Amino acid sequence: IVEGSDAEIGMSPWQVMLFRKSPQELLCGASLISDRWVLTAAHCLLYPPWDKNFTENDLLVRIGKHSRTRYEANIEKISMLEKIYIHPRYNWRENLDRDIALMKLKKPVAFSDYIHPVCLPDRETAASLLQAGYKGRVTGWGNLKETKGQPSVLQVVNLPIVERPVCKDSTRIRITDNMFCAGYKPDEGKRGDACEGDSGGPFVMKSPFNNRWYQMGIVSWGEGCDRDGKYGFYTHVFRLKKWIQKVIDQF
Amino acid sequence: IVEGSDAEIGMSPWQVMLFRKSPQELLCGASLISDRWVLTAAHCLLYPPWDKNFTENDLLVRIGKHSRTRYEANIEKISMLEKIYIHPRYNWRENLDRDIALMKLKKPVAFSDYIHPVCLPDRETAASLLQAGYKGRVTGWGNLKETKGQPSVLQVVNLPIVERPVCKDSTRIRITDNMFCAGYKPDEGKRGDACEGDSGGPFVMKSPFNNRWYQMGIVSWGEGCDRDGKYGFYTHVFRLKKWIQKVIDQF
Amino acid sequence: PAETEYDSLYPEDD
Amino acid sequence: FGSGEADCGLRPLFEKKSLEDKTERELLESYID
Amino acid sequence: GEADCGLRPLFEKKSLEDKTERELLES
Ligand SMILES: *[C@@H]1O[C@H](CO)[C@@H](O)[C@H](O)[C@H]1NC(C)=O
Ligand code: NA
Ligand code: NA
Repeated sequence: IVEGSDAEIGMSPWQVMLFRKSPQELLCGASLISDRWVLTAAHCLLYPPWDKNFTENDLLVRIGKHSRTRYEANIEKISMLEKIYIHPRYNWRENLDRDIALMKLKKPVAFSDYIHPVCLPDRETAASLLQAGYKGRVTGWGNLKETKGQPSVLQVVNLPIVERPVCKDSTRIRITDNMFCAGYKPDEGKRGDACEGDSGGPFVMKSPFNNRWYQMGIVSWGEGCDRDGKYGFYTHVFRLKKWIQKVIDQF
Repeated sequence: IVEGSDAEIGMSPWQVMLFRKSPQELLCGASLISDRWVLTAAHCLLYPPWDKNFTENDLLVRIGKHSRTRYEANIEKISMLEKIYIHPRYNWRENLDRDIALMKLKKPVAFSDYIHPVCLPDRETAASLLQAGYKGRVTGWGNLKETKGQPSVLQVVNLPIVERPVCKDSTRIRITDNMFCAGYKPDEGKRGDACEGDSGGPFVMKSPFNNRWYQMGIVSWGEGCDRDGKYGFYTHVFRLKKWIQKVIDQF
Repeated sequence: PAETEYDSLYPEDD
Repeated sequence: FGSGEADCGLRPLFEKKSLEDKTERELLESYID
Repeated sequence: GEADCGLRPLFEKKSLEDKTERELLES
């Protein structure tokens, strides 16, 4: 995360780290939505242009972590993947539209002070909170800049949702209704963005109606990290919620 | 072109500008290889992710230009496209492999002091000049930086070819043998790169064996413009020469 | 920018 | 059959303890200025 | 013999060099 700041302990208990087993490597961010399910971007599991094509066994996740340069014993938990579910309409052969995926854990992780599920947006939350100017929070362990350069503690930054027309004119890349963008405009004085290693992580919002945290997006893509005139794009979680619920109910 | 410099008059007589007719817009660079043929990158003519899918009539080319902020009367020439030829195995879905295209002109352009064809490499030129360290020349009217910002006079910069291993490790993007990369390494003192607007333009080298200019590359892609640790990628023209010759001979 | 309309999974509209 | 679990979104070390984190106020203030 | 390709009318053809070609030759 570029231009972010250290996160407080227990500030994002649903944060999940997706690791490639060997060579050991932090691949993406992810979120805990239940004791057996983890949400993340599909391009993190399947993206041939980067010769990225993972199967359950190549991967692993760590939950409840705060600092990489330390093993928080009895705190952090590791979980193996039982099954990967990539959104059916996700087509890497273009746009990265519907960039969402689920991961069923082999064994249910135990909730605690540092590990806790986040909520999926109900229609009210989406209707009222998904508006230009409203800020959401992006968290992760990705790079600190577009160039060590890797944080030791979970990073966090708050960014404003941008008007669709501004997102549209900010890139030659065709964008869809399943994506929304966030970031400060050039000359808003403020900066901050997600960077390589943050993809798949959550973009959350705190409901002022019931004080609960809701995941509205999933860090999906961008052209560079924190460049003026450019914005980060996120998977519109609400629009794809029926698929999420389908998978969890049916399995 | 980033960190380049103004070009001398008649320095690159094979330079070609590819324009979208309406809205009038400089789309890419291109090169003159004969009085009826122009070479350029395929992604400049066909690239759906940018909703780019042109037909002969949408386009036009200007040859013999030096400065945009001026109409060099009786100097510059305009030519309509008769037919576009994209390489049959061109891959836009993955890594822009075989990013090459040919454009046959409706009418033969008249050569002059400012309009002159560049040579295509023979096996000897490619075998001896395509070495890591050896420098080539990239020219175009693209952006002056990854952020007016658009030059008035044709820009030129010389870049050294880079070892395949450095290229390969410089990006998560899988590269193929149909592309080579170029650019100074972080901390070499020098800089320079092609930027949005230079794509399709030529990467040339001057043979020390017959003092003729040979186009070894076609500006293809990169991650940003002139970033440390990153290099620009070019379509290996020699490897694809048989297709070029096939098209021109057969039509 | 976002809507409260869901992305379709089909073929089988209104 | 599920829009965020029963206890979802309520952080054990924060909402649950009537405590706030250093920046949640910034978000709250962005809801129509 | 490749036609006249690669020989610029205002440089090679006039025994003249541009300001940066030596940089290429030296590499
Ligand atoms: C994913 O890669 C595996 C392992 O390299 C290969 O066997 C398989 O063909 C790939 N998946 C598909 C069907 O694209
Ligand atoms: Na930005
Ligand atoms: Na560079």
